[PDB]
Amino acid sequence: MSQFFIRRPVFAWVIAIFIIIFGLLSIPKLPIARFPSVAPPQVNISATYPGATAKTINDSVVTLIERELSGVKNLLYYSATTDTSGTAEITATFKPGTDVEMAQVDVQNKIKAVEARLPQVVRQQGLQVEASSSGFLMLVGINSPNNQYSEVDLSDYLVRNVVEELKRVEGVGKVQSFGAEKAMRIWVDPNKLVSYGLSISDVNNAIRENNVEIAPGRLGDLPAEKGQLITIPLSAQGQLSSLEQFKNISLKSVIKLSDVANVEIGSQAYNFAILENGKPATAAAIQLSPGANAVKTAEGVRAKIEELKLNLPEGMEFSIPYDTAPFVKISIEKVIHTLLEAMVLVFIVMYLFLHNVRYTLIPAIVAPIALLGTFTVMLLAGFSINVLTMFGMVLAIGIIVDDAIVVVENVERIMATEGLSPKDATSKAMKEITSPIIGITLVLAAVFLPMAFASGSVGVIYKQFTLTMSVSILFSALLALILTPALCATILKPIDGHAWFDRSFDKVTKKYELMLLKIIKHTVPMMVIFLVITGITFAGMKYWPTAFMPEEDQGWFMTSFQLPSDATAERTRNVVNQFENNLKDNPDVKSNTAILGWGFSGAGQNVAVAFTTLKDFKERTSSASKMTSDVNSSMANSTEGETMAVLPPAIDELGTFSGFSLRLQDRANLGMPALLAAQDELMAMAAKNKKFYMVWNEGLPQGDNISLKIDREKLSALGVKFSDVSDIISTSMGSMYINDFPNQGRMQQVIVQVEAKSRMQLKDILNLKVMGSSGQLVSLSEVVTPQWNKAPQQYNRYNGRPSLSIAGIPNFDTSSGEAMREMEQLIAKLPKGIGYEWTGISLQEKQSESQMAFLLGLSMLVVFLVLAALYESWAIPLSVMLVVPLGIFGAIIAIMSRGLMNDVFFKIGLITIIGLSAKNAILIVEFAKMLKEEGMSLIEATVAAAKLRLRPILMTSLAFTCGVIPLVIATGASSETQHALGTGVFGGMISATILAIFFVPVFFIFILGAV
Amino acid sequence: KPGTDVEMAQVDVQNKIKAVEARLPQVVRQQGLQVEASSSGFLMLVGINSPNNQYSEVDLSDYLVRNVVEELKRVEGVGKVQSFGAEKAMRIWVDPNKLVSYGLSISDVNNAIRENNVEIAPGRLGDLPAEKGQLITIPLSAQGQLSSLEQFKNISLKSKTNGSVIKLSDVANVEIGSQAYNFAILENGKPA
Amino acid sequence: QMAFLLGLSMLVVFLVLAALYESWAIPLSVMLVVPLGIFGAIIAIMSR
Repeated sequence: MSQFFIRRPVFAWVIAIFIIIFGLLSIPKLPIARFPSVAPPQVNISATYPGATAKTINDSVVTLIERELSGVKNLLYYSATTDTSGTAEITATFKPGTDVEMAQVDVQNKIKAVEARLPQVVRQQGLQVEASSSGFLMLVGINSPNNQYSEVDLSDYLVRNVVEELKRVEGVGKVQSFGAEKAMRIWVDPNKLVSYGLSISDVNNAIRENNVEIAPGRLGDLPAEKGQLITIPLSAQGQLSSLEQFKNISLKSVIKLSDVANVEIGSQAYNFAILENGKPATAAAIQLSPGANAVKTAEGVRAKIEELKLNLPEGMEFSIPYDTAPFVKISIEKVIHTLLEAMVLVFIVMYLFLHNVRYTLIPAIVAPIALLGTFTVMLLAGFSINVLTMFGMVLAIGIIVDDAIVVVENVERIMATEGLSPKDATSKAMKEITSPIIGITLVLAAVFLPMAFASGSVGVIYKQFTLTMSVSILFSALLALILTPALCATILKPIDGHAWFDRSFDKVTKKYELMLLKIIKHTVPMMVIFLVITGITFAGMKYWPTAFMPEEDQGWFMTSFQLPSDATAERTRNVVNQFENNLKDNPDVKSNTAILGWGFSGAGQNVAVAFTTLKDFKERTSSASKMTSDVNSSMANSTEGETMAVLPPAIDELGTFSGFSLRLQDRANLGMPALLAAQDELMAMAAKNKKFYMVWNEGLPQGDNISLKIDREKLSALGVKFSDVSDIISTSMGSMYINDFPNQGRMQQVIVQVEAKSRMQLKDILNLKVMGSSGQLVSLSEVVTPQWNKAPQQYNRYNGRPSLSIAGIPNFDTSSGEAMREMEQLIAKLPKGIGYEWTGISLQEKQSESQMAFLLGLSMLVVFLVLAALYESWAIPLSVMLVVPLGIFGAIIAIMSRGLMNDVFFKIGLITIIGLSAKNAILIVEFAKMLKEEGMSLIEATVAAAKLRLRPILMTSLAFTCGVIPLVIATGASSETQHALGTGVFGGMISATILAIFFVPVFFIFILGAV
Repeated sequence: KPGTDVEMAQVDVQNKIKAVEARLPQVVRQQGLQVEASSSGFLMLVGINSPNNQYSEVDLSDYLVRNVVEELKRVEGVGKVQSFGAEKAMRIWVDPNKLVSYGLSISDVNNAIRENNVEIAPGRLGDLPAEKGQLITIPLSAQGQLSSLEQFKNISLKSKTNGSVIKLSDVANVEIGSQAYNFAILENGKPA
Repeated sequence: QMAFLLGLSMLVVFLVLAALYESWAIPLSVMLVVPLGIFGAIIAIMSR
């Protein structure tokens, strides 16, 4: 009971101070991210076959792992993709909830098992098994305006002095060096080689022999002759270092390497380059750690940057062309200011409505307590301060201050119209509202929790909001039972000080009472208009575009350039430079970087990414959406290749609204051409159908490949061994490695490779003569036939079946399940041996996303049971439960007046307003029943209860509305989400208060007259 | 112990064997140590038979290990699928009498197959570092693997003492059998 | 962290005391005895 606490107020004070101490001790120890982990744990295997047709890599380095990687702990689905450049990556997504680490080790064990069947090169290159964080933490770039250091010098200095040093930093996961350390590049020349009668094996063995480390040996190594005293670790030195040293190796009369091969200090590989403001420079792509925060780690990396900025040589300069931490910090700090403004607005309206500060120090002293508690529980449950949880708190503040308001207001009303002492008045008020508050706690839980069990990323999104607000309202009501009684018993002083607002209030209350009477004279037309509102609510709810986490202006945007399938880097460089020159004329573009040769859809020589960032919102003259549209339009012309700019994704796997991702896979070994033709047929049959919106593929189009048929007959005739021809080809253009060599105190590499000027055209392959057995040497042309063909370069596997990705989003008037079954029906027409399988979000929306109706049913049942137990009557609960359409009415009317979508934020605000409306209705009908139990006529008992409940309802309503109004008028960074949550909650509040105040007593009269 | 977390215990075993994975013979290491939370009895025993005898047991064998096992392991619930039948494989039944008759050793046949069936990879002509003026880059390729009995039987083989260049079909019956003939299956007396 | 363990422990005892005897003076009188115990403790340690 609350009476006890009242008599022992210092007890409650302590119950509060303990919560306070725990919260102030718990806040600084909480991970501070923007959005929590939503994607399932994707263990990403990576393998590289340096220089092989994608079709060979798939059939040789992916089929094995495919046949073996399976049955591991809770593996949900595993996909694989082999690109042009010879890289095959396999994303295995496990069952939700599982741990990435243990399962990753499992995958490691499985991979270790198939290490033999793997070709030699793959084995020597290793099979990476990362944890797959798809978010680049930050780009640390290094440019030099003075041009004293070129692109290669810059990359060397980065990979030497900085990369290994950035990794020695708390929170860094992976540091992609988009460069390479200087390496002893040896460009051989096949013409002079053949002329000398040599071969690439000759030069390789010459290096590996004339350059080799030697095991040291320790003079006196035990056992030693009895007597020996002084030992010494005799070293040995056997790898050439200087350019000249390498340029003087006699192969087979004596012939120096400089005679047959040029030698220079190039790089390990020229895969990636980096343009920045036009200036060629280098960069390093930081990759957050799988399980760390974001803002703290990135700020620590910036500190590490400011530390390394001192020893930076002359000419160089550091830069951060992409940084996500400041936006995260601004968002969180923005939400926190919203909490503070909401609390101060509650304080203000409380002073306005209760006439003195003695009453305002009640919800201002209790609300923080509750919030503090929530923080503690968030720690003890593994949560993390983020926009989700913080929006939950700011959405819960209304309910919290509502309970506080109810208590204090009732204590005041009693203290004014009874002439009681604050202690006795509070005692009486708690006697009358001790139980309804418990019913409130139960119904709140029954509308919050049973909506926290849906599966999927969206399920986790919900879980955050739900668990945070539920723990907050539980603490709020527990406080309302423990502390507030003590507050209203001790802190409150007898009301004596009289402010011309009293007249206005009494006057409008009497007007409402008369109006109410006039309304309950027409219960049946009231019911009519109520069903009209319910229908209008259902209409807006079923005929509105549903979305997920709408877009925003994060300050930057990613422009991906995808050239044809046979283009060269230079082409890509031309496109990126044209894009850069197009963006030069804007004032909003602050920094513009471009990774020439990398791509989130796989690496290559025809793919580029440009992370263009804009200035802060303070000094902008356009929005990121307008800028991206301008970029797209300006790109669609004047250049070539699909170069499109795209806004950052709100959350992982949450960019396109309901863009179901399907995989058309084979099941009868139909072969790639048949599968491709069937997919084109399905794409046609889908473009021809309604209820769709731009069905499109995801794999690159076909590619021009070159198949070199080797005439064995001619080989055995002329006598050359097949091995010789094979080796000549594989060593004609393959970036072969040999061993290490010391230079500048580092162990750099020495790579042998045919000089680029002699391995570009196809005709050059013909100059690759080979010594024949008949005393002559034959050109490779007379034995190989180059046959062109068009084969798919992008190879894809899904659940061990050759598959093709197909993504699409449904139009208006179409739900998600309708589009799913529409696609199902469309694929069931395809020829035999062609199955389908959804994936990721699309998949979740089929397996366990028909639970929303089930969950809502569970919630409604529990709400009915709780109310029924609260009133011991099977008729009253329906009165309160009928308050849903009002709250929704407000939400929809608001969502329409601004044009937002039915996004998850709108739904959680809907839950918050539904809860508050149920609260209002509960208290109204409870006081009505109480007055009805004392012989007072229901016709006037209900009216009197409403007349009494008017002040707290308007009080709490105005408080919450004014407190969330910033979320509605917010401007600046991250204001989008603020809007998507404030418009809904604001309209909901408006309709809830203005409609419930009238309908809830009308509902009570209707129900109690119905029996 | 009964009721112990099988996952963490499997992890413990993985850790303990890690400390012993560097001492095992090289073959053992490069053959893998498959550590799995196991079971004793088969849940069920899926099989494929051929009542019309249109397919020999070897043909039925490959089908299950090339279009079933991989697709049956994904079923929620399938922990392991042990295939009592081996995938098809090009078998070279050499004849040591003829091997000696020409002067060769099985090591030689092994080298001839490894060389006339070599795997090549040219990469992609026009790869970085590109030359001033490169706007095309077709990913060329080389094919050096045999796919049919005809190509395997005609594999050259230098004759050690005499000089005659013989084919593989001279010293070895080349045919397609199963990888390993370890297990067989009798379903109701019929081979399957 | 020897200061926070004595700062937090002392505060916990004070809070519990105030809850138990519904006053702010009684827990002060109870807390005022801690330095005497620490006094002897320090005396014993220095002497030994």
